Amino acid sequence: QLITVDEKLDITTLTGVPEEHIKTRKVRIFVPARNNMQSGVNNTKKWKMEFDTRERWENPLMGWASTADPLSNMVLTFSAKEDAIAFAEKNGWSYDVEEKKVPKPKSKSYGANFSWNKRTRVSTK
Amino acid sequence: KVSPPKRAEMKTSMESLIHHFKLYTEGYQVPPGATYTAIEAPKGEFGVYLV
Amino acid sequence: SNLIEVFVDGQSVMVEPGTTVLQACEKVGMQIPRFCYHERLSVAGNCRMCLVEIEKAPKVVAACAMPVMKGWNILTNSEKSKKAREGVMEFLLANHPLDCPICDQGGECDLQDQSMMFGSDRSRFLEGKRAVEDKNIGPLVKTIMTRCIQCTRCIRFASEIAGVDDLGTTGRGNDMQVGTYIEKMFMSELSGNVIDICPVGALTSKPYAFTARPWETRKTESIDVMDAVGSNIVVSTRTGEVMRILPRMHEDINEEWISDKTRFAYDGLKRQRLTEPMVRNEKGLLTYTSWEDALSRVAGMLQNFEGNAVAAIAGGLVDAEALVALKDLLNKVDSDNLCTEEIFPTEGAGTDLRSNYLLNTTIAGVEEADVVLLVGTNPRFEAPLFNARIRKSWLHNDLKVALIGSPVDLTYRYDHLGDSPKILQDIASGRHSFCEVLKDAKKPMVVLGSSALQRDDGAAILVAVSNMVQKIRVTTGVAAEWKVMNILHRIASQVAALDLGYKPGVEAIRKNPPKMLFLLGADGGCITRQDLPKDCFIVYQGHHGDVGAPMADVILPGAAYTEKSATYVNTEGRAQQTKVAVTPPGLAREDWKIIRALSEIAGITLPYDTLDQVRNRLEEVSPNLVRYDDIEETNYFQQASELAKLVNQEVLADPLVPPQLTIKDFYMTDSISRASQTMAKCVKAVTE
Amino acid sequence: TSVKPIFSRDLNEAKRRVRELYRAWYREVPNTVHLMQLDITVKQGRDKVREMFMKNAHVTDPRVVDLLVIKGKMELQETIKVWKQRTHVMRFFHETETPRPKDFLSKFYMGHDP
Amino acid sequence: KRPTVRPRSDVTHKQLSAFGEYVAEILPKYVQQVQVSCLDELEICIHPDGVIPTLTFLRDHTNAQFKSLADLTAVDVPTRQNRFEIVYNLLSLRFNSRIRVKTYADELTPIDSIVSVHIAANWYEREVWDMFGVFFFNHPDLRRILTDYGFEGHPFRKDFPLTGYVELRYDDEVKRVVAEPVELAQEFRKFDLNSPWEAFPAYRQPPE
Amino acid sequence: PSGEERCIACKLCEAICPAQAITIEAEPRADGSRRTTRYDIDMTKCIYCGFCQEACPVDAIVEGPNFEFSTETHEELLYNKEKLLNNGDKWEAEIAANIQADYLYR
Amino acid sequence: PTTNPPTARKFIWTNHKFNVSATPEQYVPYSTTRKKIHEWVPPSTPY
Amino acid sequence: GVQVSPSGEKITHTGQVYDEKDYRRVRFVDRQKEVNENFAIDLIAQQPVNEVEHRIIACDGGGGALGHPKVYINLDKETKTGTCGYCGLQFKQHH
Amino acid sequence: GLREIRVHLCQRSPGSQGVRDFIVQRYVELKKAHPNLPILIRECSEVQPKLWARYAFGQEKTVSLNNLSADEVTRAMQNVLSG
Ligand code: SF4
Ligand code: SF4
Ligand code: SF4
Ligand code: SF4
Ligand code: FES
Ligand code: NA
Ligand SMILES: [Zn+2]
Repeated sequence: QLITVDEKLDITTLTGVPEEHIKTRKVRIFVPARNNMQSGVNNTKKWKMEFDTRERWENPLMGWASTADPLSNMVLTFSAKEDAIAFAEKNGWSYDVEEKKVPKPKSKSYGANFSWNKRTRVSTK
Repeated sequence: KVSPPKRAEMKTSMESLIHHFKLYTEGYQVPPGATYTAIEAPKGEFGVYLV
Repeated sequence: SNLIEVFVDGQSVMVEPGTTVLQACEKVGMQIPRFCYHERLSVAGNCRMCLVEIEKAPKVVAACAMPVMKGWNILTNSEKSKKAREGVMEFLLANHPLDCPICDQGGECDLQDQSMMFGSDRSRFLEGKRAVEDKNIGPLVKTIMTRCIQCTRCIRFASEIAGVDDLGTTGRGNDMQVGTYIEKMFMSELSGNVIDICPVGALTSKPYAFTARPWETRKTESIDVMDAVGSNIVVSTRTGEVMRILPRMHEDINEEWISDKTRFAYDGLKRQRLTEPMVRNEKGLLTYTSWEDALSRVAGMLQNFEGNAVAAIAGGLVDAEALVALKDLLNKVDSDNLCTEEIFPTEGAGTDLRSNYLLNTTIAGVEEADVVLLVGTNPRFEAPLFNARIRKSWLHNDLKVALIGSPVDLTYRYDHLGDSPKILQDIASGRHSFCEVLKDAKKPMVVLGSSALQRDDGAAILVAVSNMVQKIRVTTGVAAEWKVMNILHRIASQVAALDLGYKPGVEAIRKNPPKMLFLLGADGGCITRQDLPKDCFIVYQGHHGDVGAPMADVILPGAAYTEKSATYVNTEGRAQQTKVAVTPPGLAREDWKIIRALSEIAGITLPYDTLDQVRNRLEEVSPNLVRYDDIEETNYFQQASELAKLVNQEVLADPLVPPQLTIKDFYMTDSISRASQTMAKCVKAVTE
Repeated sequence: TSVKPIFSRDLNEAKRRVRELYRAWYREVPNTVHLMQLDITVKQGRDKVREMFMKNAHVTDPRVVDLLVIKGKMELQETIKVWKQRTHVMRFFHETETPRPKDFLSKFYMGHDP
Repeated sequence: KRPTVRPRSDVTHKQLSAFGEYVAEILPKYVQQVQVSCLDELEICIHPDGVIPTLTFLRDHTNAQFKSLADLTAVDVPTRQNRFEIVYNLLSLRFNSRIRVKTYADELTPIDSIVSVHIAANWYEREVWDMFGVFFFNHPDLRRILTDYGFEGHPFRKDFPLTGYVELRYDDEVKRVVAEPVELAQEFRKFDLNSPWEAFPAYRQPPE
Repeated sequence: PSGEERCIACKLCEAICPAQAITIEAEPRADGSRRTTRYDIDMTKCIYCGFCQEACPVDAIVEGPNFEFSTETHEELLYNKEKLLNNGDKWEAEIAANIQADYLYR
Repeated sequence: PTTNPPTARKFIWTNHKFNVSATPEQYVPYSTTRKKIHEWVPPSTPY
Repeated sequence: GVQVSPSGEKITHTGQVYDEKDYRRVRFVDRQKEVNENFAIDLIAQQPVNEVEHRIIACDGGGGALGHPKVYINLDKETKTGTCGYCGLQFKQHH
Repeated sequence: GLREIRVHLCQRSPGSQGVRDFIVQRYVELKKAHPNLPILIRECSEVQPKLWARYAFGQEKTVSLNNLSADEVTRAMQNVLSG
């Protein structure tokens, strides 16, 4: 039988995460920007949740990249902006959302390259 | 697009080199789905549930 | 009410007339394979990779060019479409070189990736391949043209985005080669963008060459501060190191391009860096010390002087979280001499009304005007991506463009009204012949460059242009929601400084020289130890050792824009934020926490301990500095004009000559540009 | 805002299970200290019990308090049956870990972290 | 006949559709969806209230007799409200068939324990609780099974970091193994491998 | 055979390594060649799967026939580029003959 | 090898070297790259 | 070649060498800096330029399948040689 | 000692309608009265109108202008400019 819980969901105390990485961490909810070297748009559909970058330093022995941040490689994937916010909410991470950047629809026209009197007349194919 | 070509072809054909490069970096994409595969391993049913 | 209906595999789409088959498939979410087509270049139609079957037609149409006709069923995945793609991909690869392991594209190559998705897995080509000799077209773009697939994206980009009709195709048939025939350098403030739009490794970046692979790198979506356009960028890092800057798409700002300074000057972030606090020892030389030691000196001096005796100057690359922090500190010792190296006329309204010092029509408003009047500015170099948006309107919307100033080269044709700023008097009256155009303009746009307001008669020019626009607003009858008056800034921290009430220009310091000067990243060399009292305490906080550092008593190593989450406000007034890509080197610290650390040592602790609380404080001052990515409309220009008609200062007769005449002066302007070994090559490249 | 309960129907019926778990943990410190031959005092052990119960003093959702009680019983059982070792029990006391200063200046001197 | 593409069969897919309708007609109170994949595997997706009745019928019914619990496991999908998908893979030796029964859970909505149906599940439900923090009602002995004693967190949750938060070393000062915050000489390098081009037109999602 | 390194810093051995055991950095050389400035194998992460041998398009990285190289310290099992080139020169006579005996099966 | 000698190369070691672990010849790892971030050098003269 | 720094440490073929005051030099005390002495840059420069007749020549590095992927080099730019991007061999046209 | 006045307001929320009228009628006259004083007008969509005055040594006080009228705004601004 149901009960009334007049409070927002918080599961921080159950996740076994140190206090350090719940209160001082800022997540970034966003759709990745298209990699500009390629034309495919298949990595621009889902929402991502990433954590603020923390220090990396050089290992004295080898020069490798050392880290003391356990969440540096954490990348959650979500279907909707709302699902990503809820997940950060119930986990206590302070979030920061960026709206989806879609490519604005453009007017194309092959026949415009040969305009009798407009500057869109190309000088070379 | 799944099993890499022969090394001799990798060093001769432009399709073979590309497929070698993608298979050994990104790997092949598997269509979305789930499967439960089991075999009679020497100890008994050895199963993989793969998503 | 003219949206025809088309079908993509059966699903119906209502598209505008004139939409192509390729744009029709965008709407049902299907992306057509391509190489030659690019949404921001003129359609070419030669790669034939977009051939797509239309139901009931025998031949295959080029999806990227064929306009869509109502009642069509586009079969993006039929057998004809799949076979056309296999055949076409098979030809593209026949003469391509086995270069993927030595190619900087590999791992992010549209030719690699579209061959895996749409091509075949075999080669039946048993012949020899072609090999084309490479061209040397400058120190930024490496050409390995055997990899070219003759898609002509470079040719169209250069011609129509850079306005540099110097790339073309010579030869014919299978011997056809892209390039320049002669030996020319493709030097342009936008030339580095051919690296992005070239779909293969034919055009790659020399500075970046061989250094990393795409899968390795971590992408941090940040902003660019080399100028005031605030281009959205992506910073690739690998193992705590910055690899390359790439454009992030933002339709209303930089679209998909960045200037070469944005793209290639990051290597100045790795030289001449301040990594350790420094103080002067007994022989007068700077020596490394500790943070607790160094702050202890500045607090000790700050506790003495108050009021006019303490002043600060903000440089060209300072974040709003550090301007507001440095403002609060100095206001807590009575001082108000918070200044910026950039000059902005403080007569009339001054910075009272945002509309006075912003780009009120915005960057995307250029696309709607039908006349642009440029007053004292070389937009090609001050705002390279704003000149890109002008030429685009010059090309498509047939924008008329006029230039009051020097006859610089803008990459398009413009009417040169003259250089004497007496011409503003003429046009306002109605004498000048340009007014015949203005009477025919329903959307005028006057852009006054910040470079023209540095003149000794800066106030007069701004008042004149402010008045020539009050005649345009009634000589043409414009609506209240079309803004005509604009200011084009060239410094990243300028707009946010004025938002927070910094005094524009270092003129107050010349009036009342301070006994303590805070150089917060200032490097313009405006105030030198000959303008200041004998033995004056100077604290330099920055991230490069250039001009401010060697004259400092104390050096405080601050972060760079790649190394902090900071707020910058572009020329439109849009607020946007960077993000940490790497952390500051050595003992450098985030710039707003040094001033907060300093404030506690000196007993006047500031009321903020985290980035959150500092931005909340930014809100308390100017609440539009937390509205990220948002243009806040501003009115009350009429009021600023009414306060500008009373200024009794008059315009000198000096011709309006911008600081940058040629691409030579473009490459090295700020501290990071000057620490870059790639920009030094570019300077040496065009010079010799 | 209606949800299935785990065990408790509201916070008051859940605090009953909390105090009952705190009793059991309180009775077991003198044994853990005696059987595991820990080098602490009972008072110091019992204080540590109280410290862990107060780490979750802000929880209010009754379902959450059910799952903290469920976990705490599992932790109690791991200790009574000596499935844990000295190392495991002594991990609660963070004896080798220097604690990070909570003041701005000390953090500022020590690195980039907030 | 294609020497590279897997033989497709025909009869098995038809048989498992018939049994899927069978199961859905009989347990309409619990069944939410029935599907058969192109691999030819029957899936029953039930409301979590229906777990025990659904596995009981499938075990004891005469035209089912799925008497072996091949395994029980969870999948973490954070985008869903009920982020835990519980999967039961059952085996019928009588009919030489297999069947997958799936339900869901969240962090604060425990599932009933089927230990009364399949003793095999006893440790499987301990592993789900340990790795995903999904509580089971009426489990005879619900306690960690795979993680170290006093390990905090559920490491197979997608938001749990790969290397965890703590690590162990021997400290000669206190003469025992101690736990300390994790610092790696070399960080795990994340590779962005996804191709930006779509590989399967058959799974494309509408852009609505 | 001329003494030039085969490795061209393609980084495919690095992308495949199941253990993330290989670290690589590269830049243009003084003569413009594409070559590594760093090449490490942490032989304590390596699982000796041989996948890097398969991924290499120019037979630069191989697993030789040596198996008797146990050390007295952990640090000696972190191989940098100098060490790996030295193993190449040490074992080439035998590596070349094993590839000659097996490349036709590859 | 007395009947099938290995192919001669100018870089192949002439002198073998056995396991040098524990000795003063032992390998010692180090980073083979050069410094990345270059620091500013202050002027050597008063202002 | 194996230049030696003023500090006395050998310089590797990638130009690395610990500074004078870098403490990290302590790892070589009573031990040695592993350095490979056959600088590939120096060895590749010793090879003579192969002369060929045709204007386009294929290099696979030798050994066929035991070399590198087969590529072609243009030889038109009759002022510099054509260099293989894999093995670094040089080619020049006969006339 | 008054050092600076800041006026916040929305461009189109009626709660700030009174403040906008104050700007258009009085700002030009008020500025001529105090050519040296910095008076900052910083509009922002959907804010609460406010009036921040910063005094010597960083002391700041905020009068809230929500749902006032031009006459009631000029009085509040006159309080700050005077005493
Ligand atoms: S452009 Fe480079 S990576 Fe792409 S297919 Fe050609 S050689 Fe390979
Ligand atoms: S150089 Fe690049 S962009 Fe230009 S035609 Fe060749 S492939 Fe296309
Ligand atoms: S053999 Fe070792 S180095 Fe090579 S891929 Fe396998 S784990 Fe990595
Ligand atoms: S060893 Fe082979 S796979 Fe690895 S980087 Fe060098 S050439 Fe590429
Ligand atoms: S994309 Fe249409 S022909 Fe090239
Ligand atoms: Na390119
Ligand atoms: Zn070669």
